[PDB]
Amino acid sequence: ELDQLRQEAEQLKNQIRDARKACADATLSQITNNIDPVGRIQMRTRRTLRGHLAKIYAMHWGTDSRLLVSASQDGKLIIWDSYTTNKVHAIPLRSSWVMTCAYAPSGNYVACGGLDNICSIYNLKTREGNVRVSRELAGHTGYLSCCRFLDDNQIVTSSGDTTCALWDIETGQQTTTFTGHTGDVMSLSLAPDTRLFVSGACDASAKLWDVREGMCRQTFTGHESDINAICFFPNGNAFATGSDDATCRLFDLRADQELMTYSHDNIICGITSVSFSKSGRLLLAGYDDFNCNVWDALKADRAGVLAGHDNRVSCLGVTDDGMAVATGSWDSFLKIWN
Amino acid sequence: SAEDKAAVERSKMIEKQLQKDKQVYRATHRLLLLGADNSGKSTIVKQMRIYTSGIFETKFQVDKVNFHMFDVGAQRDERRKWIQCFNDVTAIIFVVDSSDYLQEALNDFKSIWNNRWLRTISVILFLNKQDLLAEKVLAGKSKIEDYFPEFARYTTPEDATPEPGEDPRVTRAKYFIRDEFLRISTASGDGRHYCYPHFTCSVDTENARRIFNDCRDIIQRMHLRQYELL
Amino acid sequence: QMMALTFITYIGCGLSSIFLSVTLVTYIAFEKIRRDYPSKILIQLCAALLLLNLIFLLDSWIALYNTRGFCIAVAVFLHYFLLVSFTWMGLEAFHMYLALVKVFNTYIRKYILKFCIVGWGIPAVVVSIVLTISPDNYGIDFCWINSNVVFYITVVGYFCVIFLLNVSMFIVVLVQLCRIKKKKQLGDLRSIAGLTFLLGITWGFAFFAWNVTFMYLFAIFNTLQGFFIFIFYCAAKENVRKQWR
Amino acid sequence: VQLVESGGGLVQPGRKLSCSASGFAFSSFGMHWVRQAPEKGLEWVAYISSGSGTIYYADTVKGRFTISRDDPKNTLFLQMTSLRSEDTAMYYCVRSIYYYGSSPFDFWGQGTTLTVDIVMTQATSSPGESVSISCRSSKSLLHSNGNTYLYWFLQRPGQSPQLLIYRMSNLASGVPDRFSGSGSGTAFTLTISRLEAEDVGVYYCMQHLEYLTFGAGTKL
Amino acid sequence: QVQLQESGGGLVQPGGSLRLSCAASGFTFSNYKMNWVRQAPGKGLEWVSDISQSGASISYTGSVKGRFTISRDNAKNTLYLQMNSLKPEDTAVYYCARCPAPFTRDCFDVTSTTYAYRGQGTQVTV
Amino acid sequence: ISFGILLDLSR
Amino acid sequence: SIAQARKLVEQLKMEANIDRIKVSKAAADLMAYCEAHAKEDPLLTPVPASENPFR
Repeated sequence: ELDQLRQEAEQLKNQIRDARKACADATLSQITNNIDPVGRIQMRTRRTLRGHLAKIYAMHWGTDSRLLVSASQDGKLIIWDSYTTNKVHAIPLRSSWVMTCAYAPSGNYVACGGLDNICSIYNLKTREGNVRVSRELAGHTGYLSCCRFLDDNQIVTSSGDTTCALWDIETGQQTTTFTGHTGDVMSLSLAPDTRLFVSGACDASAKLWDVREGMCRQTFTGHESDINAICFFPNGNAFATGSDDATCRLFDLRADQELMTYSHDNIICGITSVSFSKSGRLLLAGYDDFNCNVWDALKADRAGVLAGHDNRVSCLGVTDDGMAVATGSWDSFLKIWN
Repeated sequence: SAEDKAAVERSKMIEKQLQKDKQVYRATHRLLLLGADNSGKSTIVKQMRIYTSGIFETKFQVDKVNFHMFDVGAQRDERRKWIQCFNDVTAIIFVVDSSDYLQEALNDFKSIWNNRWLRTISVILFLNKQDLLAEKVLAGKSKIEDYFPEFARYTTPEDATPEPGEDPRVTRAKYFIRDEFLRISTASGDGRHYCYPHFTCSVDTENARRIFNDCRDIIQRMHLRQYELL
Repeated sequence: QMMALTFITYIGCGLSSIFLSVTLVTYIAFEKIRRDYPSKILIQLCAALLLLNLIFLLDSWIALYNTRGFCIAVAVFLHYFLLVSFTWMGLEAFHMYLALVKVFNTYIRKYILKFCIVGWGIPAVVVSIVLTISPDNYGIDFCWINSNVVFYITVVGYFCVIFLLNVSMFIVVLVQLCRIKKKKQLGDLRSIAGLTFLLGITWGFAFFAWNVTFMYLFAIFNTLQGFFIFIFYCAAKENVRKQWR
Repeated sequence: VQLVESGGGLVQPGRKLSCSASGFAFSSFGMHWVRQAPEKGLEWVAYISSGSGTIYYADTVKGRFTISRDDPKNTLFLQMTSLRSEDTAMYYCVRSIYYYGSSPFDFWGQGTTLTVDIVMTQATSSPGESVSISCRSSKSLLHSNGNTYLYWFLQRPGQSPQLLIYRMSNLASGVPDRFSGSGSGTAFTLTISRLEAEDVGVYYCMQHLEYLTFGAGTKL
Repeated sequence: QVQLQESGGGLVQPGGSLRLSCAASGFTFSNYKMNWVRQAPGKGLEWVSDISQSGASISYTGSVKGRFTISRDNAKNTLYLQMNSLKPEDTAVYYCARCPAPFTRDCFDVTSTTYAYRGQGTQVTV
Repeated sequence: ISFGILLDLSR
Repeated sequence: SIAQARKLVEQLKMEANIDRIKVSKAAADLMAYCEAHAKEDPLLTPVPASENPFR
């Protein structure tokens, strides 16, 4: 019977709700008040990455923190040597609409995923000079919205069909499928302990999944709209999501509930992108009002304004040494921020 | 350095290639084909191609002008997040089964028209299966007054263009569905973006022309908005 | 009659220079305005107008204290800048050709710079072929072309060409907005009123003055053409005011 | 990826060298010409860039050598007007590409036996022993970008050399993990953790601050 | 957590009066546009009505354009749907299709077969 | 002088 | 669908079975990680151009 299991699920959701309430003896906004703020950060543009043809819908940085992959909706994937503003490996795509790109932690591989239901993996460091196809990771019934490379031969891909998928790039078939969500799934991030990832979707619930165990560990229903943005806290023990509701929220992993809200009454525009600069003392939440707002994620106030775009910021990422912030936007440009 | 110099020159090379592909991007006018899994969304593809993949690129060159038209099949029924990938297109071709009763397509049009990112994107609107509409409202088996009570107080407008040999009830019905879409069109986006309602069948070969003659006015309208002339 | 008329040109061009230097600053420094080609072509048209007004006024400051070496340069820079203003309005109408008549395939690789080599380069080479046949074409109350034949062939005939492609395109934009408003679905004076100055349609007020009141209308409108571009194309667009505040 | 060139042959003292390439996108590669004289360390000749943009020479072959590509036909020519006694050398084209983390000079052409600045000098003219190969520069090679530009090369007796270490931040693809480069700006030591069979070759070094000396090499 | 508990439905005669409440939890109800969408047997999801964040912008489907009325209290965190007269053909379950984004006038995906922000459904049987 | 020196149609 | 309900309740049964640390001891790790990485953060203080590779 459908209704008795539905009522059991609602009662168990209430059990999770008052278990989260029972472990919320004092919230993080209450206990972090003696610490001084960072202040008005006059973070500015260092590098303006011009040359993308259409709206830059996603990007990723690297562990070398000098090369960044950027996917814009023209049908071109551009690696950017950010220290010298060089267009490394701009390559024509099978699909004009690419919605995501990741950069391999070693640096060999990138992941063109978009409308085509294909995460085509492209090997940058080939003996060839054209960045040829490793293989097209096909098999999804929804748009590829985010990807994150586990290793050279292993990737998790966020897809717009309620399913994430851990793949196997040496074989081309899905190693495991993460089917717990009810809405199409936008955003992805891997922890420093890379075997444990977290993924946000359009049902206001980001879930923490296991790569090796293969399915869901934790569920977070703290938002109230469609999660475009997710990233771990840089210890791999918490994670922040941003959505369409003009309210970023930071969740824990050792706790099952929300740590903080990030919502200025003046922000009536949603969030597309978040990233972290080796610390949760500073969180970047690219918004829909064409500029990025820096929230101090221990005092929940607007620490900074990145007003350097004439269109919406669709992808913001911090270098893995914390050096820079590249915000690619719908103006076809990435601004690099320090 | 010199590998910094050679990397800057290689990047100049990348751009040289980006400009040669920006010739075939900026002179290419992107179309987003949408429907409600009942219109002639597929047969339009099967007629202007001859003149598990989630996007279909159809490359048709009309009046020696290239057009990439993007059919969204093999995607899920949720729209709101892959629709944001198409706010730099020239047009969204909303194809509607004007004979199938329609309001679901009217809410789809309400969503596309009043999307915060597509509010600069003007919709080419294809009232397709006008032959099925003509064999539906002349038969009288299914009426629109049941599905729309403002059709009872609707009269055909004086700027309407009826076909030679077309029945007045067919013209009144088809322009009522057009005016149903233009209640949405003339509500939020007045001159920012402007709808293009025309009438389509599965037989007419004028569809690529009707796309060209509309996208002409579309990019003229955004060019005039660039001077704020609209 | 003479001195009152010249008064508007000075006051008009003073106000135009004051409200056009700030226009060039708020366009070059604020990058977000010049994403589209009409803003960039309008920046280089406003640069043509600023270096027409400032040199034009300058050509009048050294009119009282005239040195032959200086007159020829000022007369030529006033001629060069008059023809780059005319050629940028002709290329403005040609941008409206590639945007509104030859509507598709509007991309040309480095469009603004290949319009820079025509809007400035073609006036540079026609001033150069004025100079290679006679350097005495510039000199003398004010330093203008002192060669009636050259003036007609280079200033006027050339201006007429810029006018016979400018009112061949002004009527195109007016009939396109007429088509737009006549396509009434379910049954702006500032825009056209700034378009008549940005394409130099009032620069053809000298044709109707070929009469004494059209001298006043011609001078009054072209001395404030940059001012009207500021108040109809810089102060009127909401994105420029958004970058201002 | 394969490079083969047919240019070299008998030539009276006082010819074009097509370097037909295959297996890669030739239009995007810096293509060098490097000539090693018989019983001598390879010396660099010329370099044409990706898309034929920037062209450099060894400041001794500028007035008499010229280089060009043909990219749809996927080949390259080195037109060589004057041949003195210096050019009695076997020519090799090192394939190379320049970006961050790139591998320039990784694969070299098979060769054409032709018969008619910063100065690198090695510390040695000529099992499993952990040997360190030394190399000396005339100036500091640590640039302000953070990359110390030296390129190591291992040549078997009788086939083309290959890249060992690029810029001493990472190692190449075809090299094993036994090689490790280190240096401070003048002294430059490449160490082998486990010397193996077929690892015997001549060791060259290169700088990329300015334009490209190699050194005589260390035979093993 | 977005939970949309509908109240109402049950066995009534065609033409009767039946308010259709919707207890909304987990979101600020005043900041969101709201929808009502039905699922009839043998059909897909079919939209009923859309109302804005305020009470100004109100739209209906033409099946219920004359016979349905919709109310909304922002302070009570509850969506309402007062049904005046019922036809036989809407013998469905009304899913409160909450709108995907706030402060926006477009309501995508409320008629999707698997959409997130709908209720658990109450069958309005006539 | 006035602006109308430039385009003196008759001159 | 009832199969989606069975899958959701089987996933959701272990969701309450996890060990959740209270915020005063789980979000105190965030202070522990930020104060261990405040000096290693290159974007809190304005980093001068000598070791900043971006201008």
